[PDB]
Amino acid sequence: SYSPTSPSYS
Amino acid sequence: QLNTLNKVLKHEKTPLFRNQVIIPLVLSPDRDEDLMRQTEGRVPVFSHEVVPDH
Amino acid sequence: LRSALTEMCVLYDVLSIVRDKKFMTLDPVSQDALPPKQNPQTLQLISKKK
Amino acid sequence: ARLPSFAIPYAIDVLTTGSYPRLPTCIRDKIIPPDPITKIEKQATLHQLNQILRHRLVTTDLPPQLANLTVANGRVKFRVEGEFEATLTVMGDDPDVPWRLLKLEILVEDKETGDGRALVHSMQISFIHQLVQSRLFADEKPLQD
Amino acid sequence: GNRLRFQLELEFVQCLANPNYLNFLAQRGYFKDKAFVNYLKYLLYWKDPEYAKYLKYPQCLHMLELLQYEHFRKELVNAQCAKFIDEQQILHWQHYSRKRMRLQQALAEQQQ
Amino acid sequence: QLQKQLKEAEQILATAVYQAKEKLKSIEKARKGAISSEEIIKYAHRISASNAVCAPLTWVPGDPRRPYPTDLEMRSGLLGQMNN
Amino acid sequence: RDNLLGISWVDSSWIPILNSGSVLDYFSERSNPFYDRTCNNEVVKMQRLTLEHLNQMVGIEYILLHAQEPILFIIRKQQRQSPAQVIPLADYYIIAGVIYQAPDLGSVINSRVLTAVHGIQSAFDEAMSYCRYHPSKGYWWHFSSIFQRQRVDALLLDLRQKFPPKF
Amino acid sequence: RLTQLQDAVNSLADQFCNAIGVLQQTEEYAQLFAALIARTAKDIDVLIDSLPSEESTAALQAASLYKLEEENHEAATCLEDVVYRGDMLLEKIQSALADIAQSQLKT
Amino acid sequence: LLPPPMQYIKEYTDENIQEGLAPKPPPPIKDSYMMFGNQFQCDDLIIRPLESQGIERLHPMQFDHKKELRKLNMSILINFLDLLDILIRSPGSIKREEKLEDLKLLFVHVHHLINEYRPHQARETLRVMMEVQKRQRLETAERFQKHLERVIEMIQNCLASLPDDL
Amino acid sequence: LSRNEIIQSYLSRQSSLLSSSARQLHVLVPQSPPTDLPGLTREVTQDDLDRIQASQWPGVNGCQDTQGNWYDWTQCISLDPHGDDGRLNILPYVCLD
Amino acid sequence: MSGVRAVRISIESACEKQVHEVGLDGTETYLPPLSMSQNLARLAQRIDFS
Repeated sequence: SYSPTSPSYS
Repeated sequence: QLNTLNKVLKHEKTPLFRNQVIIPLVLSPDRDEDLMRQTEGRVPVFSHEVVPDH
Repeated sequence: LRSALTEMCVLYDVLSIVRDKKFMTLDPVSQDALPPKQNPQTLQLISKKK
Repeated sequence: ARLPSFAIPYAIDVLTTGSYPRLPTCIRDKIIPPDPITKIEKQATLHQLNQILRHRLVTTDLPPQLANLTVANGRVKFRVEGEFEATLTVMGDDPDVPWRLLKLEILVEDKETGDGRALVHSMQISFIHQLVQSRLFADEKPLQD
Repeated sequence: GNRLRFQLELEFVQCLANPNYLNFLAQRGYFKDKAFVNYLKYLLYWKDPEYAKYLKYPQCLHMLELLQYEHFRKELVNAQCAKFIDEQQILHWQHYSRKRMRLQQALAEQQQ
Repeated sequence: QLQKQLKEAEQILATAVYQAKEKLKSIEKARKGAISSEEIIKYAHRISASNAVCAPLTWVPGDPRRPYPTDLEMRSGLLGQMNN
Repeated sequence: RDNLLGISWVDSSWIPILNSGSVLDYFSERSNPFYDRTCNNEVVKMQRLTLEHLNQMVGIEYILLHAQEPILFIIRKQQRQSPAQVIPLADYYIIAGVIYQAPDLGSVINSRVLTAVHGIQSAFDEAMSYCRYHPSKGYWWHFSSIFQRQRVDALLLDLRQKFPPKF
Repeated sequence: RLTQLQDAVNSLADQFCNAIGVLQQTEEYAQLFAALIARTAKDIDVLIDSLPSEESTAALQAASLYKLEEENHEAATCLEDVVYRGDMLLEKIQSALADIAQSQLKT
Repeated sequence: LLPPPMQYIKEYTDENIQEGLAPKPPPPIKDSYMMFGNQFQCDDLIIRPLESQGIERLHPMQFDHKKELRKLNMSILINFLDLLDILIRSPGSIKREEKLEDLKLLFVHVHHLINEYRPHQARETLRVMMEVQKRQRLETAERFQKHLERVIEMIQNCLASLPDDL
Repeated sequence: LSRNEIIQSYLSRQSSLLSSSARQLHVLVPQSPPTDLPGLTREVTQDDLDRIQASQWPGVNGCQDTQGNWYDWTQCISLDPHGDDGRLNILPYVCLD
Repeated sequence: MSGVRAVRISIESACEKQVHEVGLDGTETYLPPLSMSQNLARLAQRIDFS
C-alpha cells in the first residue's frame, strides 16, 4: 500500500 | 513582546525539552479534511514528502 | 517578513500536530545534549559584542 | 529480456531539430513568462487593426454630424471639435467582437471659466467612459449609441 | 584530458534531466553564480547531431533550453516544483505508452 | 455587400496562405533534416534500449526505473565520483 | 559526523527488498552515519544466531519500535543495564527508504525561532536604513475635488437614466 | 502488435506454470486451465501468421526513400508556387478593398 | 564512507565563464569509449546483437523468420508436453534439468527470432511515413488550388453584379 | 505462494485471457523463394517499388485475411480464430500516432 | 540484405497534436487549437495602448 508516488497516487 | 514572552515561558521550571523525541506513527496518501482544517489550510493529506520537510 | 511568518507558521503547525496523537508521537527518550566544549561562554560573549 | 519498440519518431525529432515536442508544455506556461512583441510587430499589428477599422467603419453607419476619424495606426480617434472626444476600437473577429472606448476626453475646455484646470472631475469622466463602453459592448449600433 | 572532459560533461548533462538534482543545485545556490550560466551556455554544444549521438537519456536537452530563460533558475528552488515537473514527465511517458496500447486494444475489442 | 464578401475572401486567403507558410517552415526544417537512416535506427535503439523512450509494459506509480539516472547510478557515475 | 541530526543516508538496491524483517539489516548496511560498529547487533552478526541474546548480553541494541508495512519503519536505540531494564537513547525514523534522526522537541524549536527572528532582524535593519526622519517634515522615507462635483454627479446620474448601460 | 506478441508468449509460458502449480497444490480448474492455454496458443499462432516476409527494406528501401526525397522537393516547389499565386491574389484584393474604403471615406 | 548525491563539475566551469573571452571550445567528438552513468556505452555497435554471442543457435542461416517462429512455437508446446512426460516417469531424472534449460533456450530462440523479423517495424514504416507526408502536402496544395478558384469565381460574380446593376 | 483460492484462481483466468484476446483467420502465406534483394537479385526493380506503393502485396504492404477484407499495416485487424464469441485483436503494426 | 546502404532520407516533424497539460489518473488534454486567423487578434490583445 502507499509505495512512494512518482506519479500521484490514483 | 512575543519573543521575550516565548523565551520567558521556555525558561520557567518547564519539562526538559531535549528529552522528548518526535516520532511519526502512520502516513496515508489519503485525502484528509480534518488536518487541513486543523492546521488552517497548510499541510493537508500527511504524505511522504511532508515528514522530511517539516 | 513573509518568510519569517512562514517559518513561524510551520513551527506552530508541528506544535499543533503534537498537541494531539494524530499521526505523531512525543516519547521522551531519556537522552542528554552533552556539549564537549566551553561553547556557551564564548558564544554569549561574541553575541553580546556584535 | 522483453525488448520494447523501435521508438518510431522520437529519434528523428532529436536529430532533425531539438525542441522536444513531447511531454507537457505547462512547464513553460506556468514557469516562464512570454516575451513582449518589438516595435516592428507593433506597427504591423496596428496596420492590420487599421484595415479592420476601415472595414468596420465602411460597414457601420458613422454619424454624419462630424465623425472626424483618423486611423492613428491603432485608434479611430472619433473626435468632435465641440465637446466630446472618444477612441473606439475592436478586439478581434469582425462578426461579433465588441468595441473598446479606451479614451473619453471632454473637448469643452474654456479658458474664461476653467483657469488652469479641466471642466469636470476625472472620476465622472471615467464613469461615463465605462457606462458608454458597457453600452457599446452589446454589439447593437455602438457607433451611434 | 579532453576525454575526461567529454565524459564528465556527458554525465553532467544526462544528470541534469533529473528534477531532484536540479532542485539540489538550485537550493545549494549554484545557479545564482554568473559562472554557471556561462557553463550552461557552453553546454549547448550537445544540440549538434554528432554530440547528440552519444546521449543515452535525451530528455535533458529540452530541459537545458529552459535553464537559459533566466526565470527557470530563479524559481525551482521549491520542492513542489520538482514534484510537479517529475509528475508531468512520468505522466507523459507512461500515459502516452499505456494509453496508446489500451486505446487500441479497447477499440479493437469494442468494434468487434 | 461586395466589400463584405471581399473581406471574407481575404480572411479565407489569409488562413490558407498562413497554413501554406507553416508547411514551408516544416519544409525548411525538413531540408536540413535529411540524414542517414541507419543512424536513425541506431539512435532509436540507443534511446529505446532502456526505459526512456517507451514506458515499460508493467510500470505503475512506484518504480526504480526512472526517466533519469536514479541515485545509485549517480553514486557510481563519473560526474561527482571524479569531482571528489 | 558534524551533526547527526543533519545527515541522511540511503541505498537503492535495499529499497525494493525492504520488509519488517529487513529494517534492522538496512540500518546495519554499515557505512551508515546513524548506526555504529559498537552496537551489539553487529557483535551478534560477527558471532552467530539472533534470539533472546539481546536480553542475555545487555547493551546497545537497536530495535524496531513501530512499523508501517510500505515505508514507515521507526528504530530505537536502547542501552540495557540488565534484563527487564531498558534505557532509551535516541530514535531514528526511516521514511521512504530515507533515514533521519528524530529531532528533539526543543533543538528543533530553538533553530526554528532563530531563523524566524533573524529574518525579522534583517528586515528591521533594512527598514531603519530606508527611513530618513528629520526635525523638519514628518519623516521623508527615501531609500482632490474642486467641490463642483455634486452637479457633475447629478449630470452623471441623469445620463445614466437617459442612456442605460447595456451589457 | 509486437508488445502484444511478447506478452502473449509470456502468458503462454505462465499458463504452464500456473497449471502445474495448481496440480501440485478440481476438475473445472483443469478444464479452464487447458481451455485458456489452448486459446492463448491459438492466438499466438494467428498473431505470428500476421508477420511480414522480408522485402526491399533497403534495395527497395533506398530506392523508395530517394524517390520520396525527389518528390518531396518537387512538391515543396509546387506548393510554394501555389502559395505565391495565392499571396499575389490576396495582395490584389487587399489593395482593391483599401482603395474602395479610402474612396468611400473621402466622400 | 559517506558520499553525497553527485556535485556539479567543479574541475571545469571556472574556465567556461572566463572573462567572456578566450573560452574553452566544445570538447571533440570522442569516437571511441566513454563512461556515461556506469556503463561504458562505447560507439560503433549494431542494433540486435547476434544470439551466437552468449548462447547456442538452433536455427540455420535461411532464417525465414515467419516459418522458424512457427516451428519454435511448436517446439515449445511439444517440449512442455515432454517435461510433463519426465514427470510421469522419473521426476529426479537429469532429463528434467535438460528439459528446463532447453525450454528456456527454445523460448529464448523465439525471443531472438521475434527481434529478427521486427525490422519492417522501423525502416519500412519510415517508408510509409514519408509517403503519407508527401500525400498530405499534395492534399494541402489541392485545397489551396480549389480555394483560389472559389475566390476568383466569387470576385467575378460580385464584379458582374456591380456593373450589371449599374 | 499457496494461492489456489477459487477467487484468486478466477482472477488469473480473466487477466490472462484479456491480454491474449467459421474461421475469419488470415489467408495462409506460403514459401517466399525470391526475396527482393538476396533471393531474386532484383534489387531496385521499378515494378517492385511501384507495387509496394499502390498495389496490394500480400505480405510487404498488408495482411489479406479471409472474407476478402484487406487490412493495411496502419489499420487494426479484428479476427475470431476460436469458434467462440470472443475475438482476437491484432493492434496496428506501425501505429504512427 | 547484408551491407545496408543508408541514403538521404528526409522526415517531417511529427507535430500533428500537442499535449499542453497532462492531468493525473489519465485524462489527456489537447489545449493547442492550432489556429492563426484568431491568433492575430490574440496577439493584438498583447499589443499596448497606454
